[PDB]
Amino acid sequence: DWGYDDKNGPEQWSKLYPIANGNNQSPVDIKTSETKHDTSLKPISVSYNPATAKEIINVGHSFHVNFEDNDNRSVLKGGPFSDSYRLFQFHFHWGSTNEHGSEHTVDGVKYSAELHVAHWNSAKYSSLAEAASKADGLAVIGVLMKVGEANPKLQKVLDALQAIKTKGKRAPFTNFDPSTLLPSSLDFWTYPGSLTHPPLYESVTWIICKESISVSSEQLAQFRSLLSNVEGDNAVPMQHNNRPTQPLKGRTVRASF
Amino acid sequence: DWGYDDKNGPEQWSKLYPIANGNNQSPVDIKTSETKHDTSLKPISVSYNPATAKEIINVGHSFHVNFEDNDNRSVLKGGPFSDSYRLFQFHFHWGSTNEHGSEHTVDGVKYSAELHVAHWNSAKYSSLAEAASKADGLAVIGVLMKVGEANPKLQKVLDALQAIKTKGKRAPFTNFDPSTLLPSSLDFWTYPGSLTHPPLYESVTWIICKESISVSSEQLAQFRSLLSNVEGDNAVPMQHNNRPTQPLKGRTVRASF
Ligand SMILES: [O][B]1([O])O[C][C]C2=[C][C]=C([N]C(=S)[N][C]C3=[C][C]=[C][C]=[C]3)[C]=C21
Ligand SMILES: [O][B]1([O])O[C][C]C2=[C][C]=C([N]C(=S)[N][C]C3=[C][C]=[C][C]=[C]3)[C]=C21
Ligand SMILES: [Zn+2]
Ligand SMILES: [Zn+2]
Repeated sequence: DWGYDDKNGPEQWSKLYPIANGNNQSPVDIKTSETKHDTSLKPISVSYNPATAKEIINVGHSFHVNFEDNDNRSVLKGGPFSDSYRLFQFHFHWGSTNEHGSEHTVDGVKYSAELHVAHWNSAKYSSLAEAASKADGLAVIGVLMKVGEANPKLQKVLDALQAIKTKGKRAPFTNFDPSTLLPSSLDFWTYPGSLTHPPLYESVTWIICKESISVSSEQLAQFRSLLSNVEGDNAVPMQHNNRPTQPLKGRTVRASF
Repeated sequence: DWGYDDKNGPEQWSKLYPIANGNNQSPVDIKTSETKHDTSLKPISVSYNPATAKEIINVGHSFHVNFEDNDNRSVLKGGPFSDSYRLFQFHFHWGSTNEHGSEHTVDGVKYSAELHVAHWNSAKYSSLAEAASKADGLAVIGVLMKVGEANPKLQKVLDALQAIKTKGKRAPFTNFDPSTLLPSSLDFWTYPGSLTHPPLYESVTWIICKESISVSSEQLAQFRSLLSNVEGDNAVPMQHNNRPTQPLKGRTVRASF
């Protein structure tokens, strides 16, 4: 139905998902000379319980690490939020080559990949399903991933991918605290935005970290060696899944710093 | 340089390696109706000592498993041979899809991949460096691989690929008997031929197995997820390394069966 090829990719998504041309679409270019430093922004607080880590899935366009979200063992607080948000998933976006692959850009600079750590508002809603399409329903941390030194913090994730090479495969994925993937400093930009693929809900408060994390060209090759086809079919490696930046349409990107 | 691209591939090899146009070039199409039964052909005897297994290396166009060749712990004889031939290497050839990856063809049928188990004449010569260019220097078993069920005999080889992802990377590879990769029956065809890539020496007596072995689509994808680039550079996956069949130029393909 949708993907990242010319026939089915980001420039055609509006045919099934009209919000694709909406006014709070993500990702965006962060122009640093136009960010408002906001004094009321408190530090970001993550407290993740590695026990909430549940499984790793191949979803054909990407792979997902999902978390038990039945209670408040793993939460994000602070920043612009009064509410606690419940960890439910992390995943990555990458590009065909190392020169692009991030979704978010900073001063028009494209990075090699992007981590998304996704949370839902359990103070206001009782489920992800209820939260997912509310303006205040999702909190997502974006981390820009800069091609360089191999990132050993990625290691448990990349070692698990051999178990889920083809679309539909899943394996348990336990005892993992995704805060171990976050940069050293949680200084951040925040703007009201969307999911970066279908269903593209304008439900996301973004926390884009100013600090990047490393990844080697060979760790990126591991992502791209993952297959979009089902077991038995001809291999179609997942070459890219990064959406181009979208118009800010008058939104303000606030800095914590 | 040489490779398998439109730039440096099999159709321009003759520029740097003029023997590419020779009269004993490999691979060839084996036409079952034209093969001659030779009553002098003995059964092929392989006995390989798993302790000769030394190392696995990414050589850019392929990966090689190399064996200690200082004695005759690991030998080929029988078939058309008066001499004993010392195991030194096995490796594979594959194609960009699963339909076309073998080098030899049988009645024009292309298989998905091909195993080469390479030996040098330790009766007439004292090293590989020496034997490599002698008409009677090399003996190579070629097994055709047919896409189908996962081949569990490939498991140790495929498990080792994660340690040699980029060109020049090598790792220990020990305690392996590659006769485990051969089909049950060692009924064969034999013809005089060449190395199937540069330096393309007409030094090879081929033993082409009548029986194929299996390989899965996902095992072939693991071959193709090896990188031809050096560490640090942008990932270039190894998509194919099979040479087109060459003119038979009046050679007789003998059958053991
Ligand atoms: O990169 B992204 O698109 O946008 C950024 C945040 C994000 C978070 C999670 C996910 N993962 C899934 S399964 N998305 C589907 C979904 C999510 C919620 C409700 C219905 C449906 C994707 C994204
Ligand atoms: O498929 B093939 O080309 O041709 C078929 C047999 C074969 C055997 C070994 C190898 N592997 C190497 S390292 N080849 C290089 C070489 C150079 C000089 C002397 C020896 C060997 C390759 C082949
Ligand atoms: Zn995402
Ligand atoms: Zn070969």
